Amino acid sequence: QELSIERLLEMESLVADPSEEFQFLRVGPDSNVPPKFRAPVSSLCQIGNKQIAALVVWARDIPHFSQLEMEDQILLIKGSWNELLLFAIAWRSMEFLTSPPQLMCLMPGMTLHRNSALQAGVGQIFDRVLSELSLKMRTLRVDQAEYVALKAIILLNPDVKGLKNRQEVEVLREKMFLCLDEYCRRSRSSEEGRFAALLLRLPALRSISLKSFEHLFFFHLVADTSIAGYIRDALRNHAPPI
Amino acid sequence: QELSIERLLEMESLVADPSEEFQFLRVGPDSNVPPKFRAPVSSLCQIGNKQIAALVVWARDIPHFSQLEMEDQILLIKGSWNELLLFAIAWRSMEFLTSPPQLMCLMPGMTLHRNSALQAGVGQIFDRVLSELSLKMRTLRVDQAEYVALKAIILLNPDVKGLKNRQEVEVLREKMFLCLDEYCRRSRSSEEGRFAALLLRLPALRSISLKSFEHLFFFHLVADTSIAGYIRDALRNHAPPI
Amino acid sequence: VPPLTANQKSLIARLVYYQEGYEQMPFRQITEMTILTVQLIVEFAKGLPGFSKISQSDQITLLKACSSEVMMLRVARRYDAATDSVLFANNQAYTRDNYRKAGMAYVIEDLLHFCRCMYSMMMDNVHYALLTAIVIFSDRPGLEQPSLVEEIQRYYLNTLRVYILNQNSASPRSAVIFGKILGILTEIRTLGMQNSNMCISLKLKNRKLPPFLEEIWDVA
Amino acid sequence: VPPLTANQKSLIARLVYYQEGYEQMPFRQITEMTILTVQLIVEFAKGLPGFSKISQSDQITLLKACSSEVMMLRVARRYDAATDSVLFANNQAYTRDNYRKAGMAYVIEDLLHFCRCMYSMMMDNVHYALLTAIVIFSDRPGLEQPSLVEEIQRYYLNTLRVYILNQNSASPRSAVIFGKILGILTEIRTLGMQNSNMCISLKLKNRKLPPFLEEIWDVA
Ligand SMILES: C/C=C/CC/C=C/CC/C=C/CCCCCCC(=O)OC[C@H](COP(=O)(O)OCCN)OC(=O)CCCCCCC/C=C/C/C=C\CCC
Ligand SMILES: C/C=C/CC/C=C/CC/C=C/CCCCCCC(=O)OC[C@H](COP(=O)(O)OCCN)OC(=O)CCCCCCC/C=C/C/C=C\CCC
Ligand SMILES: Cc1nc(-c2ccccc2Cl)n(NC(=O)c2ccc3c(c2C)OCCO3)c1C(C)C
Ligand SMILES: Cc1nc(-c2ccccc2Cl)n(NC(=O)c2ccc3c(c2C)OCCO3)c1C(C)C
Repeated sequence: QELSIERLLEMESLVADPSEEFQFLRVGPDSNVPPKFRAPVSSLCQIGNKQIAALVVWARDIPHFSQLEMEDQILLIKGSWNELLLFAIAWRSMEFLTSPPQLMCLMPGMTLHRNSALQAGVGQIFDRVLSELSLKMRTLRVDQAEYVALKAIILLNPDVKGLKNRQEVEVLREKMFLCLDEYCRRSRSSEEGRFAALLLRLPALRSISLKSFEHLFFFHLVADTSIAGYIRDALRNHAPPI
Repeated sequence: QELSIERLLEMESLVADPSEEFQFLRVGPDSNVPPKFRAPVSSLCQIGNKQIAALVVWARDIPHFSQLEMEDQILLIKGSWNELLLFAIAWRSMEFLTSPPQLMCLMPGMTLHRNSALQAGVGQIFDRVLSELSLKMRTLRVDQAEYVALKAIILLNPDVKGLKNRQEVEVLREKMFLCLDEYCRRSRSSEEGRFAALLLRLPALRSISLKSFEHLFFFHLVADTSIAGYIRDALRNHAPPI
Repeated sequence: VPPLTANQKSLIARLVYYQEGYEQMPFRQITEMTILTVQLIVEFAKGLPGFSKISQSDQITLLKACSSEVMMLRVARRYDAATDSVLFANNQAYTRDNYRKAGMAYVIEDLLHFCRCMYSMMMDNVHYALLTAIVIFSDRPGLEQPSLVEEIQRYYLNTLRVYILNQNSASPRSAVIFGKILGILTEIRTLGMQNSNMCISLKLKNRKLPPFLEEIWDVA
Repeated sequence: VPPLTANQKSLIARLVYYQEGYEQMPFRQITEMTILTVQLIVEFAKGLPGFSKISQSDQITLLKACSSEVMMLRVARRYDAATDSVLFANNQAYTRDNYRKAGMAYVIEDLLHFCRCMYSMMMDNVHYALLTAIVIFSDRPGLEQPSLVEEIQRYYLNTLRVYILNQNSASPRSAVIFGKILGILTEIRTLGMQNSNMCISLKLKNRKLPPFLEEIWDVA
């Protein structure tokens, strides 16, 4: 009802308050991450942790989101935070395009170089992110409006196993489809097959996201046991953007 | 007496323990760093803070360093930590060379892109670091042995205003000159004027370092008031490398 | 409400037609029945307008990657609401029991949830058929000619779109129906992975995977 | 112990010779005396073998940047240990008092410390002269031909090196003596900055800096 691309677009502009640290990602005791690299790895976790918090705060102020049952608000963020980081990395990484791409932007004034990815053994995923997501989005020439819409759609996933009110999550995702479709036919008008072209990035985002967890779990970086808990507190205690 | 390039070279290999966080750098209350950039800026401070701690631990185990008066151990690290970060950034940045250089490596698997520097208004300093230090060192073809020696020489600066035992700091820096000179004439042998060519980077490192403080202080990122204190505790409490 | 071009209608007809003709100790069963259907899938795929325009190694790239995903669709497509389970002409192979007698029973819940979720969408055999095609022509890693495949895929994509638009009088809900269908492409990916993970498990638990699957779903 | 080539000895002689011929309300004084010496420095520089080989704008680049640094050397060079202060033929300009009557008294301690530190090195007029040259031919930002300047500088660098080696019979301590001298190049940089900072201060406190300095030490 109030959920719209125009609204999501202005939220995108708000800034998360001094990220009340939550250990979603961290290098812990007995890790297979060689000694000389924990410091770096750990600082990258530090960063993601910050992004996740900003993400948890974004989801909260999303029209009707907080009107959802708390159990669901949790499960939803819980199931999509990873894909949302990657999607954001890929959006942010487009500026550094143009041999395959060599720079991935994890945050403003911060980029991962392909070679670091190679040494890390994460070469493929690094490349999939930059071509399947970043390059394709540049080619597809996807704008911010479509970018926010897709975020909302990724978030509001009613297929999330465990929700107590699937219908409520559906009405919200469907309103998003309605919104995205309207945007495309009233602006991108000429471009046929666009609605599907955009939405076709989602399963791409999903495969990459899954491969990510393969690695994060392999190197014991995720605190799966505590994610839900962190989201629960973040939603309630964190401070609202600016 | 025990201070030698061979020894410094193996120390270089040891790893600082889970960096007991010390706020040397941080974005604090009322900062002129625009909102949408505090998060990033703050994470970079987070990183430097980690490097500084590793630096404080390096200085400690340096032959005879800890045999110095505590007041001096502090003043020395206090006066050279900034130049040592930059020197390390420049050493690390050589791998990304070859339009001017575009990548600065603040840490393994982490690079600053010139454009981020431009937007940050720190374009010149970013360029001086990559040419006056990084490029020149590649050209000069300076190896790790010379790299460690120079670090030691930068650290052991007897001109540091405030020391209570200048003579003790002198004997140590002079032993370093003796060491560096011996290394050059018993290895780099053919290369004449090398000893001075290496040492000529130091005043370059100094100017750049000073320009850095110009910016860090401008954006209220330094906790000058608390540096000494942090070094004092770090020396005593921190844990030894691996 | 732009009608379906005689070309698209022939395409729908063609697919709905061939789909029917491709319907259908413990672990021993499953592995075999899967092979049968995996063959029905490969045949349905090869007879798909556009499969030929594509390179030979790219066909293997698609058939290999879409095999498990489309397998998930097949099973899901036979979910009975009344008995809340999969009535796959019950070779007693894709039932909670056999999957238990076969060990891999944990996987059942994740599968059923998808069944429940897909069932609720209320898809035509047309919706379902176009989807199977669209799945097969998705951008998979290692395609020598991604641009081409994307071409082929877009033809099915647009057919599905027009079919829905006509079926709903250009109603706004069209994007909703069309949207949820493309949403399956995403959930289908996680299931495929889970399939892969199981294979990797049999590997470090040394289980017998008939060379057919051993090849189609890799081993390295 | 490779002796000084007749070419280097003539160079030392030349420099030591010209250095002697260039020896030497409150704020009003300083600013003027500085100008005089800054002129002596510019003249010493121009008569330096190699200054000509360099571009015209690069000369201005060097003279502008080395001016304050070499100024620091001049003052420091006249530090009296007994009275622990600067006996610059005391125009009562470079004394704690005038610098106080001129406001900028805080700066005194930092200056003296350098004086104390430099004094302890015990430099020859040769050490000191070669150093002034070496300072002037240092790599400064904005040089059209850094490679060239570096050329010129290396000639003085090597002279200083050989002079020290001979003065010490190829003693190991040579690297120590040579090393500490190049160390001054670094401390000299911080002083230069501090000089710049003061200029910037007069700017936002609107003080009178004779156009001579206003230009040589910028204003923008
Ligand atoms: C010795 C250093 C070792 C480790 C690093 C220490 C942490 C301090 C941060 C230094 C990194 C700065 C560059 C990266 C910035 C990325 C953020 C960005 O794009 O900001 C734009 C924003 C537009 O604003 P907007 O337009 O208002 O305001 C623009 C005003 N310029 O800009 C800002 O918000 C300004 C941020 C100021 C950062 C301080 C620079 C400190 C320089 C230290 C020297 C080291 C070399 C440089 C590192 C790249
Ligand atoms: C969803 C992500 C959002 C934000 C980021 C989350 C923080 C997790 C860290 C991810 C960045 C990894 C790449 C950068 C590494 C830099 C360190 C490096 O060069 O290590 C070499 C070392 C040689 O070891 P050595 O030889 O033993 O062992 C080598 C074994 N490969 O390698 C290691 O120590 C391995 C470190 C493992 C990092 C986990 C990768 C997680 C991938 C997430 C997917 C996102 C795209 C990739 C980001 C670039
Ligand atoms: C020979 C074989 N045949 C199948 C299969 C059987 C029915 C539908 C789809 C597939 Cl892929 N599987 N897959 C599963 O048994 C299976 C089924 C459903 C799932 C699942 C797996 C691994 O993973 C979680 C989601 O649902 C296997 C191996 C992997 C044992
Ligand atoms: C006209 C003028 N002449 C000088 C000067 C006077 C004597 C030696 C060197 C210099 Cl650069 N200064 N410099 C200083 O007064 C000065 C002297 C010593 C210092 C210092 C400054 C700014 O900064 C800190 C280190 O020692 C000025 C301006 C800047 C007032």
